[PDB]
Amino acid sequence: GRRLPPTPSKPS
Amino acid sequence: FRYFVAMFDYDPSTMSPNPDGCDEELPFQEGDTIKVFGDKDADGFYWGELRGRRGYVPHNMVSEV
Repeated sequence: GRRLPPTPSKPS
Repeated sequence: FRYFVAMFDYDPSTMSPNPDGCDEELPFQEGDTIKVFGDKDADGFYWGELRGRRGYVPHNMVSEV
């Protein structure tokens, strides 16, 4: 259904 | 209601895989605190409010306090 964006590179 | 803190900048116009995300997904910068109501939905999104506006928030972008 609704899609998630990709989890990126690194936290901060 | 729970608070989550944004770990990433998020602009649904340019970053959301959902062509409707611009009207239905919340925009946020890192450090923003989001009022989340209820639980994560099956899609992986929270429901919440930020700066008087409500919309959907991807869980992989925020962390629960």
